[PDB]
Amino acid sequence: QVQLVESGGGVVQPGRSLRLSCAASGFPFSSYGMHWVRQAPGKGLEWVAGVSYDGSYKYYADSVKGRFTISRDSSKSTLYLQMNSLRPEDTAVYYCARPSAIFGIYIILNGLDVWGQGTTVTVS
Amino acid sequence: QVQLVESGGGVVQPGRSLRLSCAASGFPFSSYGMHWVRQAPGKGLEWVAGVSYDGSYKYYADSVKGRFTISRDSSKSTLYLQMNSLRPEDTAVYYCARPSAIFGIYIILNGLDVWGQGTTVTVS
Amino acid sequence: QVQLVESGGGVVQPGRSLRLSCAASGFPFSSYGMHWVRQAPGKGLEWVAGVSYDGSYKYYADSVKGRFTISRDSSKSTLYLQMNSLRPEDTAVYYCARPSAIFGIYIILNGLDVWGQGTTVTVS
Amino acid sequence: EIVLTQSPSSVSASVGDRVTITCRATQGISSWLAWYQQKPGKPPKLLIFGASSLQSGVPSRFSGSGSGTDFTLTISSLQPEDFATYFCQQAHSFPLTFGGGTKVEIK
Amino acid sequence: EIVLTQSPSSVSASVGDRVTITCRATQGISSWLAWYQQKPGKPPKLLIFGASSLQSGVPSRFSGSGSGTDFTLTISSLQPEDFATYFCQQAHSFPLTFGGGTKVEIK
Amino acid sequence: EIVLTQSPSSVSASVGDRVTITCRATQGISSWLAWYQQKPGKPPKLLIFGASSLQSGVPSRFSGSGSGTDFTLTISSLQPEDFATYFCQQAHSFPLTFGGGTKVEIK
Amino acid sequence: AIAGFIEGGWQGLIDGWYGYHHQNSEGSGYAADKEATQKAVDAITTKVNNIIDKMNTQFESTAKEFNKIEMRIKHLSDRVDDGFLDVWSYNAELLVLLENERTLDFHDANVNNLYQKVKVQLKDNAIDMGNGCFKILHKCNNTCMDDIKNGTYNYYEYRKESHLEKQKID
Amino acid sequence: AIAGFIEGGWQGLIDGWYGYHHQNSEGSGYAADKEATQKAVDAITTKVNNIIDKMNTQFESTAKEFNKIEMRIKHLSDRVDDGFLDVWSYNAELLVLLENERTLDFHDANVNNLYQKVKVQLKDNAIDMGNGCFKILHKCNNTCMDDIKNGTYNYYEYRKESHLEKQKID
Amino acid sequence: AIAGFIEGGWQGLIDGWYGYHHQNSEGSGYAADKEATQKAVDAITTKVNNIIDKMNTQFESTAKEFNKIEMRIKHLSDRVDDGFLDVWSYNAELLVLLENERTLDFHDANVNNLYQKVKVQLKDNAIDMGNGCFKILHKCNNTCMDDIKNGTYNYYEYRKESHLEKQKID
Amino acid sequence: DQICIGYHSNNSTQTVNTLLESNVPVTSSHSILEKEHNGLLCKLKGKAPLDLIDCSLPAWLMGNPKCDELLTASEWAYIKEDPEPENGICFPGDFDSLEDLILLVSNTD
Amino acid sequence: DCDTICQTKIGAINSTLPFQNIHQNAIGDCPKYVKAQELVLATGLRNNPIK
Ligand SMILES: *[C@@H]1O[C@H](CO)[C@@H](O[C@@H]2O[C@H](CO)[C@@H](O[C@@H]3O[C@H](CO[C@H]4O[C@H](CO)[C@@H](O)[C@H](O)[C@@H]4O)[C@@H](O)[C@H](O[C@H]4O[C@H](CO)[C@@H](O)[C@H](O)[C@@H]4O)[C@@H]3O)[C@H](O)[C@H]2NC(C)=O)[C@H](O)[C@H]1NC(C)=O
Ligand SMILES: *[C@@H]1O[C@H](CO)[C@@H](O[C@@H]2O[C@H](CO)[C@@H](O[C@@H]3O[C@H](CO[C@H]4O[C@H](CO)[C@@H](O)[C@H](O)[C@@H]4O)[C@@H](O)[C@H](O[C@H]4O[C@H](CO)[C@@H](O)[C@H](O)[C@@H]4O)[C@@H]3O)[C@H](O)[C@H]2NC(C)=O)[C@H](O)[C@H]1NC(C)=O
Ligand SMILES: *[C@@H]1O[C@H](CO)[C@@H](O[C@@H]2O[C@H](CO)[C@@H](O[C@@H]3O[C@H](CO[C@H]4O[C@H](CO)[C@@H](O)[C@H](O)[C@@H]4O)[C@@H](O)[C@H](O[C@H]4O[C@H](CO)[C@@H](O)[C@H](O)[C@@H]4O)[C@@H]3O)[C@H](O)[C@H]2NC(C)=O)[C@H](O)[C@H]1NC(C)=O
Ligand SMILES: *[C@@H]1O[C@H](CO[C@@H]2O[C@@H](C)[C@@H](O)[C@@H](O)[C@@H]2O)[C@@H](O)[C@H](O)[C@H]1NC(C)=O
Ligand SMILES: *[C@@H]1O[C@H](CO[C@@H]2O[C@@H](C)[C@@H](O)[C@@H](O)[C@@H]2O)[C@@H](O)[C@H](O)[C@H]1NC(C)=O
Ligand SMILES: *[C@@H]1O[C@H](CO[C@@H]2O[C@@H](C)[C@@H](O)[C@@H](O)[C@@H]2O)[C@@H](O)[C@H](O)[C@H]1NC(C)=O
Ligand SMILES: *[C@@H]1O[C@H](CO)[C@@H](O)[C@H](O)[C@H]1NC(C)=O
Ligand SMILES: *[C@@H]1O[C@H](CO)[C@@H](O)[C@H](O)[C@H]1NC(C)=O
Ligand SMILES: *[C@@H]1O[C@H](CO)[C@@H](O)[C@H](O)[C@H]1NC(C)=O
Ligand SMILES: *[C@@H]1O[C@H](CO)[C@@H](O)[C@H](O)[C@H]1NC(C)=O
Ligand SMILES: *[C@@H]1O[C@H](CO)[C@@H](O)[C@H](O)[C@H]1NC(C)=O
Ligand SMILES: *[C@@H]1O[C@H](CO)[C@@H](O)[C@H](O)[C@H]1NC(C)=O
Repeated sequence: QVQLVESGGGVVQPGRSLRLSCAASGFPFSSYGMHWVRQAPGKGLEWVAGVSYDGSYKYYADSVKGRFTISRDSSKSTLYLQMNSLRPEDTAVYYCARPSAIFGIYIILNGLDVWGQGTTVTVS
Repeated sequence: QVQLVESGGGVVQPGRSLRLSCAASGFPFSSYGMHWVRQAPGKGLEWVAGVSYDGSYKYYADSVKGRFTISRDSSKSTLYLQMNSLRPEDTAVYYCARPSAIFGIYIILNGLDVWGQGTTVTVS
Repeated sequence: QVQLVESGGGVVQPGRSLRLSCAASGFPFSSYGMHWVRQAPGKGLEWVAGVSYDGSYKYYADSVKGRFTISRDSSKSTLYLQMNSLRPEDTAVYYCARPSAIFGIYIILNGLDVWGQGTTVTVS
Repeated sequence: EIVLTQSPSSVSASVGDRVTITCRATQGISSWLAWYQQKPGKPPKLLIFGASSLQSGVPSRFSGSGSGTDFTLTISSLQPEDFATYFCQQAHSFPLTFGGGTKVEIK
Repeated sequence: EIVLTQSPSSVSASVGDRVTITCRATQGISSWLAWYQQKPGKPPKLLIFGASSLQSGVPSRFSGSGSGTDFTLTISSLQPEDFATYFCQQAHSFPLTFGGGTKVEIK
Repeated sequence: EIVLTQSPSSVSASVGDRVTITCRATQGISSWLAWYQQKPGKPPKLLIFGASSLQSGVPSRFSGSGSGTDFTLTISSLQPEDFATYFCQQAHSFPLTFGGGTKVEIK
Repeated sequence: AIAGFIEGGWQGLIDGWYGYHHQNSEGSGYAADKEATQKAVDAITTKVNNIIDKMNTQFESTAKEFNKIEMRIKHLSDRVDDGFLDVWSYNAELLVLLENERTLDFHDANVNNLYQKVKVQLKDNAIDMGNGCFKILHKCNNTCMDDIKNGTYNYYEYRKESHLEKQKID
Repeated sequence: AIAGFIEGGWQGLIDGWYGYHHQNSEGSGYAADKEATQKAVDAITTKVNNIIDKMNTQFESTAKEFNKIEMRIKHLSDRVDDGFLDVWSYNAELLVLLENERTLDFHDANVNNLYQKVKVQLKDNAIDMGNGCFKILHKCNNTCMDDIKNGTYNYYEYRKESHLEKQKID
Repeated sequence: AIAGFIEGGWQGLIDGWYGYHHQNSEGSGYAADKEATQKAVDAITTKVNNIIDKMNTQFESTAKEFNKIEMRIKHLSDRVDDGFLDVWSYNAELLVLLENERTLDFHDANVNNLYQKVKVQLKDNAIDMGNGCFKILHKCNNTCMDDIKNGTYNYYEYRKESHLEKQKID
Repeated sequence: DQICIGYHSNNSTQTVNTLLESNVPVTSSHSILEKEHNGLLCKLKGKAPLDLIDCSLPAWLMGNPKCDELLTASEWAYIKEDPEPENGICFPGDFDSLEDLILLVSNTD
Repeated sequence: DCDTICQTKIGAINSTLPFQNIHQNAIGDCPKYVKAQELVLATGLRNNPIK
């Protein structure tokens, strides 16, 4: 019942823009912070961005700073990642991950208990 | 050996004044706060006034505010209740009660361990 | 291996000056405070002066105030007591004593664990 | 003002019965409750202070319990000299207030 | 940035073996470490959080230990379904960082 | 100035005796008392610090007790080498002060 | 004259555990913080009762006799009671030692908590003397003193008067 | 509107145990002190685990049967288990009672420690309202609020602006 | 350069547990609060001795042998010692864990208590830097530094000089 | 002009475990658990034990000829016996109530 | 030729520390037997020196 669904990935030329969507259901989406984690083909996991539950605070990895913008829609229970000035090194499978809560508080810095199947972004 | 003695009650016309006296003996009267508690015939107990050990602080029920004045005499070990503008609803048996001490401190807010026989005030 | 050595005592006329030396070895002399303790012939022990490890703080008994000056040399691991305006009542055997450390901190106010053989000052 | 609601207003029982009287407060008074026994024509007598502590010279068949809002006075085995009216009094803050009262009477 | 160094980069073992994977951090991350299991084509699965706590629905043969800088993930008795790639993730501070990864493969 | 009053000024005893020496302070010095043993012509030797702690290399027949104002040094079973003068020293505050002294001598 | 909690307790504070002393034009006197005394009295009473009432024990028996040729079983019974004697004695000693130190710290925290509440009310309308007392930089009549003890003192009401008194000190 | 820790907790603080609430021109909101929450979560988790994991026990046995003419030995076994039942029950009760009181004090100290850090940063560029909130004597934009929560607020940067706002209050 | 207790301890403080560091025209150096070190050393020594000396035990025996046909009695003796082993081990572990946490808190309170005493002496003749250090708003010569460490610093003596230095900062 | 409040630090590598934290470095510590024994059999409060050489307790008490005779009045704080004594009950037969007898004779004045 | 207040069959425990993990059985004035590997009380401060 609790699972995320990514969408919006595809083949894109260098320098263009994409917006990813992460549709959440089964849990109080507006209580959790959210993260985007990408994985290049054959490589490891890289965290790119994160946003607080109310969207007031946003954190970005240096590799996507100034080009990626995270955001969320409370009424649609959806998380977004706007990706600008795309580069071939941005090519990866992009996951939206939910940080685990503990002691009943939704801490954004924790392990990631829920992931979606991921969406593929190919820049070439 | 430890007991109080009320006096000064009697039949009084409406609007007149009375002063009650509570003679204490057997205990350090000047260390305790003191209270006056009245009981209308056939009714329950009503607290009317209280005074700290040194007389610096005084507390009154709303029903007697501005008309009753509590006071004490350290040298005579006597507690007083000056009753002005007496009304038929002031008719009651008036007791002076000693709050219980605990842990060696004479707290004014506690149960009442010592009572006198009471004095009767009839307003009609 | 750990022991002090006093020197500089001798026969001296009233009003003259002497400087005592306490050569320390076997221990980190610059971590301890130091004290001078004198004993008149046939009498008890009297503390006269003390100095902190870095020499910044100095303590004197009233009997030698303004006439005695304590001091130390870090490079020579030596403690000094400059004695001015000597009086017959200053005649005593003079010891330099090390305060004991405890819990790993070199507290100057403690018992004295190390003493030298002492040096004799005779004022007459 | 903290109001104390005493239940029942009265009860009838015989000697050796177990009698329960409750006192309900509008707000938390922690442990500052007192229980009094009053025979007609006589001043009240302090039985329980601290909502459970037995006053010196009071038989052990009188017991009190409770904390915060609900309090109970229990007479385990009634005696002839226990037929009287009982009041609960709060000592949390001024004004001092009493319960409506409970008369224990023979059947 | 806190960097997590995972050892070994890969290891080969058979079913029933005991497998040890270590994760080393440049600075103290207390207990904020996570372990993930990832089969090809599938998202990572949370196995261990708090560097030792077992995630609900994960067999008890997976265990984690460590605090501060050095952490260890142990599979006591390997199973056929345990052949995958394993990642350690820190949760001490932003940016979130992962280890290089460890593939457990058949010999 | 804190003054230490030592009692007795002297005492005579034989080998194997139990010897008690007391040290009285004008004000609370907590535990900062020391006991010293001094043979003629020699510097004092530290026996007890902290008013009870035995100094390393000192036989267990020497013991000290006390706190605040009254302190006691006890030699359970005297030995030939224990005949000397004993001093109590406070370490609470400057100026450091000593007791009058106690000579233990043969009868 | 008259200092605060830094230099010790008050023999004049008799109607409570914690309180205040004041001096202004209209007089002086002691007054207990009744509510703080109430809250601490409940805590201390609960702690003592918990240490006492939690001792819920099984029925104690004195049947510890074995026959003449079973002295080894009697010794086992003897050392069983010795073991529990050592366990209860050691735990009871350190329980009292630990709780007594914490109880004294509990009173210190309560006293300090009254001192902080008054300090944050007066702000810079008063000067902290460092002995547990405050030097009010304005006239504080008996109503003003009661407002401080009730937590209803107004900073901005006496602010201008205090400011002029402060610049005189400067 | 909106008060601090003196008057109770916040239902709006959901992403941490301890945090802050702000209001300026650009808006308002809650924000948890993530690091302080991290440090306290480790402490509480360690305390519970220590109380649980330290119970390293010998192998428990149910062989407590003696023959028909050895009822006294059976009674000795019965009272041995009664003794350990009393020991463990009493120690377990007071362990939970003591630790629970200390755990609540632990949270209070952590909350007070955040309050002191903000107080010493703002110094007199703000007025302590006494309810756990501070009345900034200058405009504090969203960057300024983040600097306070990160411990990088500069006293001398807003010092002149705060001084003029203070003398108006005087 | 040179910060206070907020950022950690001092390797240069060797003559005491708690102390001060100063800097003025005449130089700099470390100095231990000897009296505070004295009071804490007594407390720690008493705590260790109480944990050690309170272990007043009955005479320990090794006579735990029963005959060949009394193996059940031997098992009862075996599990009796197992029970006490579990009781003492668990209590000893949590005793050390609890006391160690309290001992570290004890040192923190002592350090904070020195920081509060200096803070209330300097009042607003100094600026709290937030790192355990104070920025004296006036010249504080070596006599002045000793007065602060002895608790005899006078607020009104340097008050005018500090006020002029403060308005420059504003 | 500055004054700071600080505390003591050193190079001690000692760590202690608290109820909230593990392996906390401390400037000094004190162990309350004795982990060492001298590996010797000693007197107990200055009272010597009884050494059975190579004889069991029943053999020594009954006077096995290969066992040392008690020639003089003696005392002992405890009885030391070899794990597998060379000289025991030389003439086959059960020694009754040995465990009870041990309680009587292990510590004598 | 030694004297102890506590004796075990593998060696003497001449100690006044309240606990010991040496041997389950002993004689005399002895510490309580525990299975703890270490019981270390903190006496000093947190050793976290400034860099
Ligand atoms: C053989 O020996 C054993 C041990 O001594 C006896 O067992 C004890 O029996 C007494 C009485 O039967 C028990 O005490 C009772 O416990 C009840 C449960 O208490 C728990 O729950 C309540 C809430 O319901 C809590 O308040 C309490 O703290 C406990 O957590 C109570 O409900 C009983 O209350 C009675 O007393 C109060 C006044 O004290 C009255 O107000 C009540 O109305 C009620 O009358 C009571 O406290 C005790 O727990 C038993 N202990 C054990 C170890 O078994 C046997 O009775 C004895 N056999 C014989 C024949 O004497
Ligand atoms: C008869 O009954 C007894 C009592 O139940 C059993 O004895 C227990 O046996 C278990 C397992 O053999 C013991 O547990 C082990 O303890 C080892 C030592 O632990 C200490 O040291 C480590 C650091 O090295 C500390 O972390 C720890 O807290 C202790 O301070 C551990 O090294 C073992 O670790 C094992 O488990 C972990 C996961 O839990 C793995 O990661 C490890 O790799 C390793 O596999 C383990 O914890 C226990 O201590 C014994 N207790 C007693 C009282 O003896 C007997 O086994 C039993 N007999 C039979 C035949 O069943
Ligand atoms: C069989 O086994 C038992 C247990 O081991 C032995 O009993 C112990 O005997 C010793 C010595 O007889 C006891 O120790 C003594 O306790 C006395 C009372 O102590 C309490 O009161 C004092 C204040 O008066 C407190 O300071 C103390 O903390 C206690 O609260 C002390 O007065 C004794 O002091 C002696 O020693 C000190 C130095 O340590 C000297 O300065 C004194 O002058 C004095 O000589 C002493 O401490 C112990 O308490 C007993 N324990 C038990 C459980 O009984 C038996 O002795 C033993 N039988 C044989 C034959 O050996
Ligand atoms: C109670 O509140 C729930 C949300 O709060 C969350 O869950 C609790 C258990 C804690 O973990 C808290 O820290 C979390 O923020 C709701 O899901 C639930 O419906 C509410 N229940 C009621 C009856 O209103
Ligand atoms: C001691 O003081 C008594 C009055 O103090 C009261 O009693 C003590 C026990 C505590 O409860 C304290 O809080 C109370 O205020 C006098 O009655 C008594 O005479 C005095 N004794 C002497 C010897 O002076
Ligand atoms: C470590 O430091 C030592 C000096 O420090 C002193 O000793 C320690 C044990 C504590 O008591 C501390 O308070 C003292 O100030 C040196 O003697 C030693 O050589 C140093 N060791 C190393 C390896 O550098
Ligand atoms: C105390 O001050 C207030 C403030 O103006 C005033 O209203 C009140 O009358 C004063 N009371 C007395 C007794 O002067
Ligand atoms: C005292 O404070 C209470 C709130 O706790 C308030 O209702 C009351 O009016 C105040 N009274 C005075 C005289 O300050
Ligand atoms: C906040 O204030 C700083 C200080 O001048 C300024 O640099 C920054 O632009 C301001 N931000 C906004 C959003 O006004
Ligand atoms: C927050 O504080 C850290 C130091 O802990 C510092 O490195 C960082 O630059 C600060 N960032 C902001 C936005 O204040
Ligand atoms: C320090 O200042 C005081 C205050 O005037 C002065 O009396 C003293 O001489 C000064 N000391 C030095 C060394 O300047
Ligand atoms: C230090 O303080 C003491 C009081 O504790 C006082 O008697 C002494 O004169 C002071 N000395 C200095 C130099 O401040």
